[PDB]
Amino acid sequence: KAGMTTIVRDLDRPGSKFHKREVVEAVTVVDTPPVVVVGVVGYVETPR
Amino acid sequence: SGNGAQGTKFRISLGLPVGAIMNCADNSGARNLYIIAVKGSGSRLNRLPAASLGDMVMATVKKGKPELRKKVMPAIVVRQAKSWRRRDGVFLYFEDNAGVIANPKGEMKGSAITGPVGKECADLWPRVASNSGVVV
Amino acid sequence: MATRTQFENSNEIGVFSKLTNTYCLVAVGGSENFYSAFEAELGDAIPIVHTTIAGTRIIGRMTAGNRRGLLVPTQTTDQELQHLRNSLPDSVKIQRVEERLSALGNVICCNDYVALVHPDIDRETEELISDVLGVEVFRQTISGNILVGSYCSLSNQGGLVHPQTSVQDQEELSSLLQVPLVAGTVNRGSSVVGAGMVVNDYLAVTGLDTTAPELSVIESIFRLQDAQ
Amino acid sequence: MGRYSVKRYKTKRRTRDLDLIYNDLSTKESVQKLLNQPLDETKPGLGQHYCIHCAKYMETAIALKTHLKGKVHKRRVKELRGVPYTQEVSDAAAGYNLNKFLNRVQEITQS
Amino acid sequence: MRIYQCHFCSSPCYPGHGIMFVRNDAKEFRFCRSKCHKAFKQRRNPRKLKWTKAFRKAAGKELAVDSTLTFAQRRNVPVRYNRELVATTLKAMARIEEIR
Amino acid sequence: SQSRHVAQPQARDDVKRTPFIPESVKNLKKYDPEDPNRRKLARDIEAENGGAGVFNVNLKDKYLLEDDEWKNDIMPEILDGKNVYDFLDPEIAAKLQALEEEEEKLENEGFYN
Amino acid sequence: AREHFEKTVAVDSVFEQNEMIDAIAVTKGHGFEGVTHRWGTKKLPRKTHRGLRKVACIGAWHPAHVMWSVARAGQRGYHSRTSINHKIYRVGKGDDEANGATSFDRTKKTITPMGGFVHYGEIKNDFIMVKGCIPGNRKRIVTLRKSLYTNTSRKALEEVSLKWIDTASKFGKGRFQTPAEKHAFMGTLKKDL
Amino acid sequence: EHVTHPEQYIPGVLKRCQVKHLERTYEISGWKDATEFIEILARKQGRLLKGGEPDESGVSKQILN
Repeated sequence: KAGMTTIVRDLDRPGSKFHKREVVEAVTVVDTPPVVVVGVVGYVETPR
Repeated sequence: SGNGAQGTKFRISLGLPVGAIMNCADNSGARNLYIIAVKGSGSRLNRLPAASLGDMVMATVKKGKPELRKKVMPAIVVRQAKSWRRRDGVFLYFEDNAGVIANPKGEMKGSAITGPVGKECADLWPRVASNSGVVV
Repeated sequence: MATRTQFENSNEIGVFSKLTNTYCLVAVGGSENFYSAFEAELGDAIPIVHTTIAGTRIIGRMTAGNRRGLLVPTQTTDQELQHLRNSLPDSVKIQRVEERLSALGNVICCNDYVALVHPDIDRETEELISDVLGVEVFRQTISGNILVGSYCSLSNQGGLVHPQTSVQDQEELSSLLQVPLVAGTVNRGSSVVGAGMVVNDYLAVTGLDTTAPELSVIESIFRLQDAQ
Repeated sequence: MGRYSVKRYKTKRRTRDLDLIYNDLSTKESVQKLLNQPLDETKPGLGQHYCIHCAKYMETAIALKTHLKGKVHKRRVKELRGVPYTQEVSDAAAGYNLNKFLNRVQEITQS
Repeated sequence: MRIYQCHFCSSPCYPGHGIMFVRNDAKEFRFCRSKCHKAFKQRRNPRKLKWTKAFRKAAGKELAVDSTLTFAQRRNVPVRYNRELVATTLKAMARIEEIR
Repeated sequence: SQSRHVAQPQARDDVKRTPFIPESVKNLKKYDPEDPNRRKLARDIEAENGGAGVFNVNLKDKYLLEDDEWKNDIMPEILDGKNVYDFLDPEIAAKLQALEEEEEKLENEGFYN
Repeated sequence: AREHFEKTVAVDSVFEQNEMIDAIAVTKGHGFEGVTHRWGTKKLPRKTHRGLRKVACIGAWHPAHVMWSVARAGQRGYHSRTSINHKIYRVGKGDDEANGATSFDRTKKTITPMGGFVHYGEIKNDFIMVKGCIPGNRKRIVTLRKSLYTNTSRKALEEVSLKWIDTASKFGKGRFQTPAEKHAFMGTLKKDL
Repeated sequence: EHVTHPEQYIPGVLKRCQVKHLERTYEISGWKDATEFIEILARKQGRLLKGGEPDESGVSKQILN
């Protein structure tokens, strides 16, 4: 989680009161560099 | 929402609790209104019913024309001193919090409104938008 | 050719729509039923434009205009103003007015030829009405009612004023407008007639709850029925 | 933020702004309206004795005459001589509607 | 959306920033930040506060009358859309910022 | 009961005031909801695309341009902190070129020595 | 998986824009915090003996115990939470400059605010911008999950059309989107001649 | 004291009492109406609230007492 910032969004929500109207939204920016696979785990399905 | 309200109303910050004097924007002869109740308010235990722009209240005319006082008529808040949010993000407020006398079906007792009227209230009440010379 | 319609179950047609001779503005909201109820009576003959004015659905009371041009309040965003320009052909001037009485629909009651305005609108705005809309302007009240646009529905044929309009005030306003004036109601006894309906020379749309005598007087004074 | 500024400059206690007062002073009709005013049971002195610049009411002709000799009245008068600070001024200062600012200043200076 | 300018210090008030005050005259007062809003509520003159752009223009700290500063005005009468016109507008703005 | 009127305009000036009805209106077919071939209203497109609240109306496909290929193109709002709409102006090339002439004159006159 | 044992997986190979995702993270920690704000219990009247920021009566004559349900003071925050249905507003690309630019805003800027984020550096990498707030504070590992069900709200279907991203500074009342804009608004300083 | 709008009962007092006596109990004269009888009395007695307006309800309470 990097932080938050402000977004203007051109809202296309038919049936809404903000339909076809720009709306300012708060958003969260998550820094996501690529993750690299290093292993496998196999799960069996047991009565416990 | 209420009777005569056009469509839904979104959240805006509540400015006017019960017991709040608010100006009379219309020309019905009242000079200020005293909120005794708020339509639509939920039942939280110690929470005072509070009113905001575009909300219909029940108000007594406390000062003004004696033909209007000692009576409890519905009112519709048209201005507000508490800063609320507009979705095209801006927090705004008016210099005074004011309302207009309306019959419970939405019609204005007065024939005009003086001073600005918030667009959240003009949009919600067609008879307010139709009696307001200044919107936003 | 008076028609009954309700924008999302409201008889105030003139709040949610603007109608002139050569275009029609209808608010954005919910479905297309209001738009289509204008389109049935107009088709593609004149442009029917969905629009919002400052995001509100009250475009009829916010904007003022006739077949020659359209005025929009200073609160209308650049996107909405561009939308109105893109939608309407160049024969219709569009102007954003830097004027206090932003609800131009309430404040200006005009047809193609003459306009009535709030008695205290700015001189610059009077001049801009005279230039853009191409009308001669009069500061008047509809029997003491300053919001002339809401209390007077007007076309080139005739005009309808709010029922408490005095007889000599009807006469004086008819002289100014050069149309016959009558004082009646719309939407079953509403005195706010400008908000209660939209009208031009060949169409009038009123709220669904208009009484039949009220349509009779509307179609008389506004000369809707063909070959009257 | 403190105590005094929040006590004095609430939107409850907000007084008349300077450009509005400038426009009140602009024409002879508005000023002659503001001086010869209708009686008003709520306003001090029943609405007579108005100081146009300060936009506040005095209780009597003595309190108005004493008001016109005080540094508060001088401070308000000095604040109003030039060109009122409107949104024209805050717009042109960033390169925006600069032409209307300029010719507004010319109109104010010539009238 | 658009950038408004702070009624006090002429700074850009982007969407979601500052607050606005509306008088009984429908005159909106945008403010970039609570600093300018509070200085306005306190009736402080922005032309005597040195950190405002109004002071710097009035005193001559920055250039006021120029050809580059006339191009940005509030366009009341709109124009129809045109990709060539708007692309020339974007190129124009890139040129005007450099020259100014 | 003695206790229980259209005002006419005595002419003020000789200006021709006449009603306007455009030709495309007068040439129009009156609507008939009983045709198989009547005009397709907006509800009809709305009905076959999802319903009242689901039909996302494209406001763009009905406005009038010099080219339908830029019917759906996005007009930019912001660039480097400037309102594009407020710099937007017909004949912007004319003012820009006058600015360029004045500026290269300032250069050749020696303004940034 | 065998084919992937040292290859990376980019974030756009898992999520994409206009998708609702779940955010699973341990919330921000607040330490030992009392009932008045750990549970929202009303403050007792002013200058109540033994204090006013505490729950007043704890029990009846029976069950002769404090129940588990009575609100008591203790640790607030740092709890594990699963917050679901966060609409993805942008899946950014690290190499792509103008991360923070859109088709309405042509400024050619990345989503990194001026001065970077506060208590977190730049965004040099791929990023996920989700609508609204997320459990956990900044710097914190979060797990983003695909939605456990095919959501039937119309929000889960909408295409998101950003007009603008606020890249102004979060370290103050930031008024500029780029250092270039700040410089062009200020003018030249005394550091410059 | 608990009468919420005691300004309305004052025309009742003017009905019961006589003007000849009421001009004398309070040294005031020439009221056209009760609603202004209160205000002329209050200005006479200095029962003006902060801001120049008469303490109209309180003077009405005193008149009823």
